Amino acid sequence: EVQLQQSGPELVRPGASMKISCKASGYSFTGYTMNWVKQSHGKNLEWIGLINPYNGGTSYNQKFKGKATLTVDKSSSTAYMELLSLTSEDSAVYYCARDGDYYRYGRYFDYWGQGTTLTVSSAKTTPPSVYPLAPGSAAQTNSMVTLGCLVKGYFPEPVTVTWNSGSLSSGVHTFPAVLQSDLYTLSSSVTVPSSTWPSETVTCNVAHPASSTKVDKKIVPRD
Amino acid sequence: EVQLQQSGPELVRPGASMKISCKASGYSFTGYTMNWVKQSHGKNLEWIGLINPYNGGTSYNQKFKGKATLTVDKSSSTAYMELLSLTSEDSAVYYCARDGDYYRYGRYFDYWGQGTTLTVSSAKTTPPSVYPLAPGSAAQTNSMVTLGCLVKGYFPEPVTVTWNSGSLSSGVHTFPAVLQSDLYTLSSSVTVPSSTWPSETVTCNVAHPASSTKVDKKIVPR
Amino acid sequence: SDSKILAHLFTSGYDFRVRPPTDNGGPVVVSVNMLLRTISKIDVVNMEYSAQLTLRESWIDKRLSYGVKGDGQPDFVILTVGHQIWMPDTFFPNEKQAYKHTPNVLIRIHNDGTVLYSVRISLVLSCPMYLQYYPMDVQQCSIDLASYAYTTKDIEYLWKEHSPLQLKVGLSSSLPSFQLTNTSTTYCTSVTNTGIYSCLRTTIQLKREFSFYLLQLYIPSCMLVIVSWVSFWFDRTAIPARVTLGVTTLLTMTAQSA
Amino acid sequence: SDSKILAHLFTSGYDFRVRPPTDNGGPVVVSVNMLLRTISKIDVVNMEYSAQLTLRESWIDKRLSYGVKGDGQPDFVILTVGHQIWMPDTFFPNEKQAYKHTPNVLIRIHNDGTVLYSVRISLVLSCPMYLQYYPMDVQQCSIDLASYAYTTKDIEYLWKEHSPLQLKVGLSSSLPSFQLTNTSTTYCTSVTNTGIYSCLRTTIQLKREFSFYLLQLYIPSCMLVIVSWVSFWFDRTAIPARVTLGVTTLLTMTAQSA
Amino acid sequence: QAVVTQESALTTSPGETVTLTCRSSTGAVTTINFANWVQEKPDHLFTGLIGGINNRAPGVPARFSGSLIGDKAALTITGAQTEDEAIYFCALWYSNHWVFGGGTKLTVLGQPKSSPSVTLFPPSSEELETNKATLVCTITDFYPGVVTVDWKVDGTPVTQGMETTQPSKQSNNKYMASSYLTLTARAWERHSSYSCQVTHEGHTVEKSLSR
Amino acid sequence: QAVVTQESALTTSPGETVTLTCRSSTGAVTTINFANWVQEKPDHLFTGLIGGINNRAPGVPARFSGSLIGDKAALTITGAQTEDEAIYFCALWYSNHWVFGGGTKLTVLGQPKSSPSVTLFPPSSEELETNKATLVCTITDFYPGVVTVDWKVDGTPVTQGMETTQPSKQSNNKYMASSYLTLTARAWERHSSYSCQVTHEGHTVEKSLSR
Ligand SMILES: *[C@@H]1O[C@H](CO)[C@@H](O)[C@H](O)[C@H]1NC(C)=O
Ligand SMILES: *[C@@H]1O[C@H](CO)[C@@H](O)[C@H](O)[C@H]1NC(C)=O
Repeated sequence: EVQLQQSGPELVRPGASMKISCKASGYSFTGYTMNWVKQSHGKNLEWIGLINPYNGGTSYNQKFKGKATLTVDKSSSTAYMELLSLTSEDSAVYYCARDGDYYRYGRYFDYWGQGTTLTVSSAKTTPPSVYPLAPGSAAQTNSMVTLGCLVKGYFPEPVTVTWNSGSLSSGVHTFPAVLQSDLYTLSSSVTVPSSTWPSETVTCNVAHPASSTKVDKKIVPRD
Repeated sequence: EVQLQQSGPELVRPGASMKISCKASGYSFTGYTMNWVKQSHGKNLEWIGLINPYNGGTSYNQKFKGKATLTVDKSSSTAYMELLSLTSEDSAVYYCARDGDYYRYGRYFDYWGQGTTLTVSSAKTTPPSVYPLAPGSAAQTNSMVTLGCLVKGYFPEPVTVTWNSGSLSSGVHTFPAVLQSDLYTLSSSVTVPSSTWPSETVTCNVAHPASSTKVDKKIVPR
Repeated sequence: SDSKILAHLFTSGYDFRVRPPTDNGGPVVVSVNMLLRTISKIDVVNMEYSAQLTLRESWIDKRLSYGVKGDGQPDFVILTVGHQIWMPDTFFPNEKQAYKHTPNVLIRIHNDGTVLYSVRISLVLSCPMYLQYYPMDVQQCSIDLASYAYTTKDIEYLWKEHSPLQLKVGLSSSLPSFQLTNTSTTYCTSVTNTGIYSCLRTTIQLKREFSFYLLQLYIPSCMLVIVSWVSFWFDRTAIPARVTLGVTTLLTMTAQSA
Repeated sequence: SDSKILAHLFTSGYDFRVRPPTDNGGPVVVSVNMLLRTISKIDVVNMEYSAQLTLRESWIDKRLSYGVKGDGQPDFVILTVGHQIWMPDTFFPNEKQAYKHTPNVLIRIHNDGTVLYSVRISLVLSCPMYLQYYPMDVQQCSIDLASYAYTTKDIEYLWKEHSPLQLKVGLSSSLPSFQLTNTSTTYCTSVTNTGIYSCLRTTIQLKREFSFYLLQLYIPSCMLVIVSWVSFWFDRTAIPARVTLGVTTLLTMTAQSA
Repeated sequence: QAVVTQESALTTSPGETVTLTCRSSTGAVTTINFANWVQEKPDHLFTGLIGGINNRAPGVPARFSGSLIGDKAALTITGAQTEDEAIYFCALWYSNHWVFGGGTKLTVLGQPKSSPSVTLFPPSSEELETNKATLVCTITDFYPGVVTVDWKVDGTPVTQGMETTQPSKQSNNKYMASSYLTLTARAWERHSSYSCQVTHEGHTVEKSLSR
Repeated sequence: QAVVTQESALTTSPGETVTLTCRSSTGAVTTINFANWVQEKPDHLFTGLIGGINNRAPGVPARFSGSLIGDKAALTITGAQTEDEAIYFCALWYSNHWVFGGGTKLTVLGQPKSSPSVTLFPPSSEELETNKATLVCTITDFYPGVVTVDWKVDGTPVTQGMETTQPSKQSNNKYMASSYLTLTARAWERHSSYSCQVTHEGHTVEKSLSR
């Protein structure tokens, strides 16, 4: 079989630059041309450009002229891509995609790499500010209760959310981290019977490995 | 020997379109070019166009530009001919005729197909109205008496005319129909002894397959 | 009346150096029909073969549209000598050892603006051959076709939808040393240092008649190896018998091999 | 809009016979990228070989600079027929037996004034070969490249910085009788009675497959020499045996050598 | 464009020589017209004869021969046979297309001529209630198969309102035909005497009827 | 330049036939667009399907097939499977470059559709002193992953100030997402009543909050 193993994710500051690798294996590398695709959060799948390992020629999208620089090393079967003048916008996931035809541009996509997550921000490291969330002015209790735990303002990702130190492994929801400007933020739900809670007590568990911070936050239903 | 078997006759309504086939057999099909000829009732033999089985190249009459579309399938040794925007005028008998020279246009006609009768009429199926025909009062006897039926206002062809359920088989003449107001009108007459008329009752058996009607009509002298 | 219509077209502001207009701003679609006249001189040594063909290109130049709907004017008008019409700068990438005559050219301008170009060319094309299997091999020679100056944004070739490649009546028989088994119309559009150029490749597959080479080469030696064996069925005492058999068979084989 | 920019450039006082300006008064730097399409007809006898290539030259002519910084105009503009641009009078010193076609040419004018020249040529080049070692030898053929009229003060060639020499996909396989081991881009600028002219030389190294020549020539005779020895293991009395063995082996060798 | 004119119909005896002509309206028939001759047997059977420059369809009798007598194309049958009795069509090449002519109806006597047997039939008493009247004149046993048909009511030859079928081969090779005259019911009772006038071989056979 | 429009998301049953479209903004999708189709499995896994003129990536099921229905590109899956549930991207060639589309989220139901369990949560007082108000509206356990979220907080028309997360799969194969709010602390007191409605399978479900 074939494989396109790319490099590991990178974290860098605006203004800097770095190079994403993409090793090929399983086919004659110099045969098939290579593509590069940008998957940004805000925008759809964007196309960067392409490169022919045998020719050595490249052709870039009009948008990425100067932003990207495709290269290649035949001896190691690897395509490369430099990204100069990195900013907050260029933060995305980048894939390398092979063409499907042998020593010719058939203009169709074959295999893709697993991708590489590029996080470019000028923000420092920041501990999680966890706030307890409970139902306020609820109309009725119906043999069930959903509770909340808002983890607001941390950098960089990820955080690991558990409830009561992994006591119950049933009905623990954890949402994707939708981020504001400069700050990252997520949340986490849990479902428990309404009679079990006033006796079992609750403790939200939020651990932040980037600052080695681990937080416990007991939810108070007094409102 | 060679053969050019065409498709069976077709009945379609104005505005529609259909394709007439012409299978070849007995020769290297891709060798000789093929013609197409229209035999209309009103006009003489008209020439549609020709097609080269090998090239796929074609040349049409100036009159038939857009009316006909010649094609060909080498794998089955068959020439085709589409006819778009069919009308009452295009109703005719169409033949395919081979050229006579091997892999070259020798400009001369070789073998013809049996043809294909294309009847394009805007008429719904109509049953035959049979009327008896006999001589007038006075001017009688003389030679053997000639009587006859008159099939009028039927559609579409054909109609089988027989007498006494197929007993009288001499002097039996069936004249071709001629369509008027888009409905066909045919007549058939027979001769019989004058001493056996009006004594023995003779009656024609008219049958119309599409109407599934089988009407008998006795002949009565005035 | 044809000379009056050709007059009306070029009396206007037509520039034959300017690429035809596209409603989308996209490339100019070029339909290609090819016709193989003759193939000869299949040089195994110099890696080349002489092929003669007829190329038909087709595109739409709205500038040349005279009748548009027409239906009251001739369907097409043959272009007379003296009028320049923009054409795809077609060239053959694999063409070699080639001198060009001139004329055998034909240009038709249909009323809608569709242009038909027909040309006769004799070409010598490089054909890398592989002779691992001799003489029972098979070679695949090609004719590549593309534009030189215009890239993929201005021009793109497409094989005609039906019978893109056509061959003369007896082409399979015509060849001197090979037998043509297969034909193939594919694309060979590639990416070079100068850019991305659209390209068409027609391909023929030649394999040799095993029958000939069997009778001429293989069968004779089979008889010689069999002869070398009958000295085993002679006794040891008959020295003149087995010596002569052995040494002659070897001399014969050296000649056979020669 | 490209035709409007080409107009603005040549509407000025541009002389295609005049060497482009240099800020130092120095020579004109010419970058050279070469691409070997096909190689064939490696004539050992007439000391020549037919090679087909694509040459890419690049220099800076400040006169043709239209956009300069640009960034609001097309990066380069393809030169249409009818405009003369000064070019390096490039020639091949070792070229022989050559007739030139014409067109397969491409001229780009970048905004800064950088010109790209692309051309397809078929050349026959003299290649002195040395056959002391037969058939296990190795030859080195070259393609020399220089200006004819302009000396070292006006023009100087330099191989492109990266992949100066490029080869078609299967060139090593393409060759009929030799196998290409190595390629090399060097300089061959020399000093002649007329002056000092800058020069580029690309070089290919051809050596033959020992395998073939071993099976075809050497091994057969090894068997023959061995055969000549087995007459020693026969006694003296068997005159018909050793006479026939000796004379046949010699006849065979003469045929083998023939 | 142009029209090809052949003879209406010709008559010949077995073993004799007959010549069919083929006239062009544009001018003289040249070699570049490539005159073709096609034979139409009964029941719609066609076969080529002479064509091109000198070509002949395989299986064409020697008695058939092409030429250019005068300024028109010529099909000459030296030694006519009974089976050569058919309708002969000729076609001419005009630059890019074929143009047939009227076709000549050739008659080779297999038996002596017989006068047409004519019988006229009145409208039906039942059909008079449709407000339409149909007079029918059936012509049988005439040869050669050529017949003119004229209708006369109150001494006046009527043009519009009549049709006649094409002469058709019978069981005994004596051609047959029928001609119908359609009028209104009010017309049939308005006029008095009716007449069907048939003409064959220059002979005339009358057939009248009166209300 | 131009934009490629795909369907938002489509739903089909195992064993059935589904067709995804791909519309161009410049005009009709012709053969010179070289329509590609790429399948995005969860956890960022891509693989090509159909492309070029008729090409297919090695290992592409026969049930996948390309075409040009109407004037746009078409990916047709005849005999849908459970594992064909992913996001499908199509790309078009415009002269020199690739332009992707929005991507269609195809759902092959492995389980019967499930109603959303939406509940709203009021902003904790520990961040209102930060003068920031964050209302957390959690939506869990729905299938397929199609959820629209509008906010009738205060008055009924919603202008701006809200963010929602993409539907993330759970362990019991149901999908899950959340929609927050970005308003100041002043608005917490000035606004009368809060709302967080979510339409799923065309069935809307509202939630109320007043403080
Ligand atoms: C010939 O080519 C066609 C299309 O590539 C292929 O279907 C067929 O199997 C080929 N036959 C031979 C002789 O290889
Ligand atoms: C091939 O050329 C390279 C570059 O000069 C050189 O280093 C190497 O020695 C050469 N190889 C041979 C076969 O001598």
